[PDB]
Amino acid sequence: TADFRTLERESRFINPPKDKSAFPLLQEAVQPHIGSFNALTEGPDGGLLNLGVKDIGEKVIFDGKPLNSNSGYLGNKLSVSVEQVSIAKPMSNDGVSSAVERKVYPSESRQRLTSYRGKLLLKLKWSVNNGEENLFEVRDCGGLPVMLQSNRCHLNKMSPYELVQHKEESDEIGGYFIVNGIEKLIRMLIVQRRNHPMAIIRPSFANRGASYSHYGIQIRSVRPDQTSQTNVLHYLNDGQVTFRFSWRKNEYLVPVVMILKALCHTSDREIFDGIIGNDVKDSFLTDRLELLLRGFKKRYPHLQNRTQVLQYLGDKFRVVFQASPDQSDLEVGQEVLDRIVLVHLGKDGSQDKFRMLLFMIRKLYSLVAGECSPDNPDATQHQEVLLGGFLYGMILKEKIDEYLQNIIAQVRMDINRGMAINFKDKRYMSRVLMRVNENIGS
Amino acid sequence: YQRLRHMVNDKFQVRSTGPVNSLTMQPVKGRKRHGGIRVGEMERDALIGHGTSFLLQ
Amino acid sequence: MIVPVRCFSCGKVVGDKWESYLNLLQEDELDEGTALSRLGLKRYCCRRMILTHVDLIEKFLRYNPLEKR
Amino acid sequence: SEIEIESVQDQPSVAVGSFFKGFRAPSDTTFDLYKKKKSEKDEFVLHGENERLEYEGYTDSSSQASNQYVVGLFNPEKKSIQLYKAPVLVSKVVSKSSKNLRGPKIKS
Amino acid sequence: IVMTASAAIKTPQMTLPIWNDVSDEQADTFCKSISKVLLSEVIDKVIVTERSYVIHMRFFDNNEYSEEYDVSKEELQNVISNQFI
Amino acid sequence: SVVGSLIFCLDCGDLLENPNAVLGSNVECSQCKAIYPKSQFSNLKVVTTTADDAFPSSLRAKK
Amino acid sequence: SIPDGFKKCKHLKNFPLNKQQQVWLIKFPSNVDISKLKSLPVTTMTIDKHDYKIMDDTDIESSLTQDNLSNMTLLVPSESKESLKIASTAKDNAPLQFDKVFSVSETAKIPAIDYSKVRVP
Amino acid sequence: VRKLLPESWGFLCPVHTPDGSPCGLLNHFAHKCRISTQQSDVSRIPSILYSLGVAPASHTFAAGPSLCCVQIDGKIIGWVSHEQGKIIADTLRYWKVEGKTPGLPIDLEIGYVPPSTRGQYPGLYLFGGHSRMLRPVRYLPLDKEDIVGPFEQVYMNIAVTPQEIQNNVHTHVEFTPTNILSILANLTPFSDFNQSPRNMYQCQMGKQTMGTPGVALCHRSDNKLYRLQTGQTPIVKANLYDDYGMDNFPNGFNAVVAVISYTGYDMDDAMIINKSADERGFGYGT
Amino acid sequence: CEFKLELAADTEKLLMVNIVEEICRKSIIRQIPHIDRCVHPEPENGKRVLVTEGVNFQAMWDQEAFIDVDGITSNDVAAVLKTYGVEAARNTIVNEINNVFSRYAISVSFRHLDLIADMMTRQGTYLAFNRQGMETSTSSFMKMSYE
Amino acid sequence: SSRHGQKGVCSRKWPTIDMPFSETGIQPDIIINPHAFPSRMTIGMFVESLAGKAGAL
Amino acid sequence: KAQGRTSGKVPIPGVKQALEKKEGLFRKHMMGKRVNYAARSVISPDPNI
Amino acid sequence: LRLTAEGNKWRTDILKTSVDTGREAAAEVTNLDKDTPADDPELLKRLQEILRDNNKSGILDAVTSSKVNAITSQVVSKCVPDGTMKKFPCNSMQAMALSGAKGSNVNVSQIMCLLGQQALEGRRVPVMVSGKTLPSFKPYETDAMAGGYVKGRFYSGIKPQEYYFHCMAGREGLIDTAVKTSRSGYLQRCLTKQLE
RNA sequence: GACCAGGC
DNA sequence: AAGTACTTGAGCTT
DNA sequence: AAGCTCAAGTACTTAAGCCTGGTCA
Ligand SMILES: [Zn+2]
Ligand SMILES: [Zn+2]
Repeated sequence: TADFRTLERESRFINPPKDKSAFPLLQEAVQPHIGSFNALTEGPDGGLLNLGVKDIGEKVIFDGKPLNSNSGYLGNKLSVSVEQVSIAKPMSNDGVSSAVERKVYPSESRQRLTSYRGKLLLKLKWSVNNGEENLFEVRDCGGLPVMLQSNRCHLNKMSPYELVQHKEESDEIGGYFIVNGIEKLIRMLIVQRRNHPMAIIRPSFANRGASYSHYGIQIRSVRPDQTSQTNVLHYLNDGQVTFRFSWRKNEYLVPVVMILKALCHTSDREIFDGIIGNDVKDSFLTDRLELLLRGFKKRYPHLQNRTQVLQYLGDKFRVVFQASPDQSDLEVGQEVLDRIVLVHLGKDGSQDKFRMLLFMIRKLYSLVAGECSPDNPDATQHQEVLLGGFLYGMILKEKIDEYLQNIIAQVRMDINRGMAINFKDKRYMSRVLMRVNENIGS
Repeated sequence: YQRLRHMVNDKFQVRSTGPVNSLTMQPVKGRKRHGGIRVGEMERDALIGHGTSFLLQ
Repeated sequence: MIVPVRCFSCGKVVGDKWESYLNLLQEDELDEGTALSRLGLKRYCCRRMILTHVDLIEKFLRYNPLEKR
Repeated sequence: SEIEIESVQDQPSVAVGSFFKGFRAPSDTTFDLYKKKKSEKDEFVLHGENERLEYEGYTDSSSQASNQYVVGLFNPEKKSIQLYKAPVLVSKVVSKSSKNLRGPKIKS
Repeated sequence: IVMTASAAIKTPQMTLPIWNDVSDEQADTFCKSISKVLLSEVIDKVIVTERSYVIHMRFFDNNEYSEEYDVSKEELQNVISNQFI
Repeated sequence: SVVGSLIFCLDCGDLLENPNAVLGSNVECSQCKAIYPKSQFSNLKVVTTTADDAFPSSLRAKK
Repeated sequence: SIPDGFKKCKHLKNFPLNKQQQVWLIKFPSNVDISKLKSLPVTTMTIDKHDYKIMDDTDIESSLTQDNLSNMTLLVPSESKESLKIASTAKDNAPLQFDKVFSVSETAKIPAIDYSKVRVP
Repeated sequence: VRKLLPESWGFLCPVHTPDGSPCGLLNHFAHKCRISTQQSDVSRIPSILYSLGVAPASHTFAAGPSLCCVQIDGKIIGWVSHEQGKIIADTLRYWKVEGKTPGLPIDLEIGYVPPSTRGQYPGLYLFGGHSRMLRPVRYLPLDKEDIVGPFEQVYMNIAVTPQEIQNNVHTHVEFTPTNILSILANLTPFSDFNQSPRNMYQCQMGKQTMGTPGVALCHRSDNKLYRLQTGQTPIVKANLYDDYGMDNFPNGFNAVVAVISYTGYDMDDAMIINKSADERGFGYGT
Repeated sequence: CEFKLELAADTEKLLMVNIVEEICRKSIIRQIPHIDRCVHPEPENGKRVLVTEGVNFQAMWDQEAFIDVDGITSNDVAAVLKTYGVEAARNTIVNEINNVFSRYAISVSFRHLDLIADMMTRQGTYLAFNRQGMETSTSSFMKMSYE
Repeated sequence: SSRHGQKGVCSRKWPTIDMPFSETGIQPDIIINPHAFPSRMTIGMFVESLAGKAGAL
Repeated sequence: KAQGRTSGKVPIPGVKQALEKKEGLFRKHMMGKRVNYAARSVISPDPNI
Repeated sequence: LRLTAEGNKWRTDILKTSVDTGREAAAEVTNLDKDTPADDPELLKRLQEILRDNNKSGILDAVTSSKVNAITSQVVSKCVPDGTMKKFPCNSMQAMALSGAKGSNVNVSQIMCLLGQQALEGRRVPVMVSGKTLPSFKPYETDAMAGGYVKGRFYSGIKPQEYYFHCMAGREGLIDTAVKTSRSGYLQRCLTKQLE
């Protein structure tokens, strides 16, 4: 039977703790949010910000300077790319003049009825001729809201005795955002288990085509940058198993035997070794697999080499991804296999992807034959939680993309008007960026 | 014991005879702006059901 | 927030017995049982007022706009 | 029960290749083995050549961190065995005929 | 009923009274049969052997399902003999 | 060479077409260009027995 | 196309081939000095006072019931000791198949629950 | 999707959800359920897996549900037999707990799924990634705190109390059986005597109370702020009412209450208040 | 039972045992049309009855050496209208809506369930109360506010 | 409301003298009708009563 | 019946959506009406009257 | 609400006869000898394959519900009213049950006697894929407690597994009370519109 | 008017 | 998603 | 050849009554 603790209480009220808070469990229940938002800038490798903005790579556009050689020469080349992303703690100068700035505490931002924001900064790398000459420069994308009690807020590490001095709640746990005076926070969502290949049965797999059955294999994959990609395998009644992905609010369909040979140079005797293995006795297998192989031949009479497959991919897929006119389709075919198929294994993951995608297929036929039961998608067994900060870090990575895209668009419009264009002029750049609309924060 | 919200001071009101809706010249929706209460589809069958109509009209 | 001046049900004035209850708890290191019963609180009515009370005002006073830090 | 160990070879002698089941190569075929000293682990690469086929093979970087492989010669008219260290190489057979076949960069 | 007008309800039924003299064992006699009967009911397993292919069908013991589903070797041959193929 | 109606060249790995659709007495891969005689075999019987999933019954609804 | 750091294995040591003799494949943990052992069973064994388990993984590398279903092919030094040939015994050049494949792997133990200390009224 | 599934024992609170249209959709984690925001070190997992007898995946072709599968985070490390994978998933479990093997933190899940008849496709899984659910237990062979995930839970035997543990059956036990509830399902006194929909309604009402919103009230600009003038620490108390420190925020007031039919205004859901309690300050608010 | 088939020497590998599994389960040996199955219910309330799923009257009419043809009642509204006419349907509807409220122990005076039933059959056929039956009414403003 | 999930409305402020006064002189604060319990099945309130009195004494 | 404008933004509801949906115009402002001379409040038991 | 010092003894006597119940329902469905022990393997296989179907488990649950519901009316009719400590009229709770003023016999017997079987869609506790009804039970448990049958009572308390079962039966109620009203809520608008 | 709340 | 009523096409009969 | 019931397949609509507020483009 517990007690009231009348003395120890008034001891706490009168003199608040000067070392660490007295209620450890109250500060450990909010850990989901602070952990996520701290995970952005911290971590040995630079967090989600510095790794994510690296994923975008380069954006390419061409000037068309003839050089006076019909000429396949497209002119001096422009490579726009970001490098790192940094976030500065909340700071406010007094008006103009850039006098030595002072900190802004939350209790000032609740009363003033504006947001509590730390600054955002980009290091934008501007290159020509693929690394002969380049320009390092820094810019300003505006103010970025910042979680309280985290590494980018000043209240981090203060002891409860100094949470009072700055006019806060003694135990205050923060863990939310101040938007225009309101306290807004992100709430947790339940998505599918990352990096696991669920076996599915849904009626909606049936209506997508004539011969589609309701069996299927679904994998949701996620990169070191926490961005996600969805990959599905549908089983047609006539034995064809199709690969499916979703891009820019579109859906596409590709035969799987294409991608298997696309990943690593291979010949079908090894595929049959991979799927069936030592099970050659069973008749339900060799039949389905032979109707699977035969289908790729005589559908596309000429593909004798991995490269001839890659280029065939590049022809159809050159348009959507908006690749630069210089890249040979051979390359773009390699852009796909990095940017879509089974992305969580990296850009060197060809050899491992070739195993994973086989293992799925085996587990799909084992689902058709009834040897294994379909995973229950409603249950908590297959589910995880998607934290607030890990949502807040995907979006910024998407907006930097739309930013670079917007610059590239501005230069292209600068071309077709016909104005003089010189890419070795830094002052030309400082002329360019202002015309573009740069505020990410707002 | 715990006291809750939903004090009656928040919930009650009377008439519509303040301002009226502009389109249909009807009682405006209300409380904060002092509008009326809504007769309704099923409430319309309680009128007819008794046979009472002068009270319906 | 602060000590109530009258016990609700009984009506006796329990408002002056909080300080001395703290003193009795502190100096002589008694328990809650004998401390309440020494002040002359008999009914289980008037005992719950002092026994369970919370001074939250001590936390309010810490925030004073009218003095320097 | 009990088996005595006559000899144990520490040096490159034989090698082991997994190609596929029922694998064989023409009579002449001959395989060149190669070796690198990375840390205190030994990596191996295999390259074979005949008139119309190539053969290549590598040691699995991941398994060789925790698996050591050894070929044994057994004398059952004795309680004896002769162990030789051997790498296991993951290997393929490539047809010289179709290796370099290739379509155009794009069928535009 | 009310809302639909539906000509095909989910689970229709009929209701059959019977004479008094008909016994309770004759109850199990008359209507057990005269039900929808698929050939898939009497088939224990199928073997397919492959250019041509062969079909084997190993049924149950005739005496067994002769008493239950009330079908005899004669009709069973005729139905397979025509509409199946 | 032969597994369950699948027959593959010993050099390259491509899938051999119908042995009967090849006119010459030697099947030749489209890659390695290796040669096989036509008939070492009749087409294999493909032993096939399938699951108990489908059908209802009297006995399996008992046993 | 030799990669960086590899040198061709010049002088290949000798491999004496041939109730007749048998050829085995054996996996040991990489941390085990094989050069100093003595025993070997035909269950359990200890090497350097630490204990391991020997498993007959022959049915994984090959088929027990049917011939020519072997994953692995043995390569022995050729008549120059500067290259390798597929090891055969059949006077038919039919590749040698391993007679047995053994996996020497580590084993673990668990401690019993003390129900006196743990199952309390 | 609105049913209460038994696979959620110990993570999602059974009792506490708001009813109405949201009922069943919103959930709250059991107050000991933690969510991991860090990427654990997977570097040295493969070598240990190899020294436990896992054959390399890069070679030695094999496949089929007939034999075990061992994976990490979406890479296939190796294939081993089922009763091998049980010796592994048991051993690796223990080396995780005792802590004498480096590069193998306790947060890692070990998910071994035994092959069965027409159940889930078997395998052995290792998940070190972000945003996974974890709850503590007490590992029986030793006595220590351990971490169990939602995926490795369904196949392992977790006893509720040390009195109920069967010999040769249970490999784990809860710290305390209250670890399965949420914060506000603990703050109900004797929640096991009441009927369950009543516990749920309580969980909802307790969030509508007129409480102490904060001590900062003079510096805070919020639009509408309810506060109660006088609180009291309740007499009937849960021990978790001390740890989270609700006493900095007293939610209500004790009362001397009699169960009787006397007045005649108090029937069904109505109640009566002594008139000299109010005028003396009982229930006041701002 | 054993027999053989043959096809073209040049053919595909097309799946067979699936075809067999498909044709075996449509293999209608003997089907008295629309009948499904029989169950002998309990001798309830002194009445002795048989019940079969599916509705076929013209088939049940030949069994009268066994089951009586005058007391055959149905759970369908329409099929009784195809045979016995609007009157046996109007009488059926009441006995269907009754048996829903009889199992809940509730009670609804038949003066209501008669007015509904007579309000459906006013056209000689069986009309719903939804959009499709209200189509034939005279007044617009009733229909115009419905859907 | 209580912590056991009894939501209720103050009906009338009842004079102090008309409350039934205990043997000891304590008028109750809040009267609650028994007939509410056997439908709602709350025994935690009956038990919290005793645990409250024995605690206050 | 109107072709898309910027594929989104919602259409500006037309005169046929004035009287052709959910509440529309025939069942909002006719089959029921907000009314003068009406009140609303909480109820409390009185055994006396 | 209290039983006598005698009546509780009866209660514990007639409940102890339900310790072995579930297995006897496991034998009659699986077609074995009535004495087949609980952990026997070939028993476990039949208990295993029977699960993957919805219909078969729907049969087994209706088989056990008969027995675990029989035990209930064996206990209650023997215990209350003659096991009560205060006899009606002196006892108020029964005066509320008997007089029909509020509540009914079931609500009193749940306080004074036992909860009885839990029912979700007419069946027993929804079974996880691994054959465990809840993480604390051995896989494929023949026992009666593994179907949600609760021997506890709101007066003396209910064990953790019991409470976690009763939460389900509590939620199903609220859900269905949400789905009912709208359904008949729409139907009635069709009738009154045409019969207006 | 669109999204979260909340009451029977 | 559940369900109805409406509508277009190629086989089949005079 | 041409007619007309045949069949599957392609569009189209509704889905309980209230009251409170809350921020926002
Ligand atoms: Zn008092
Ligand atoms: Zn070939």
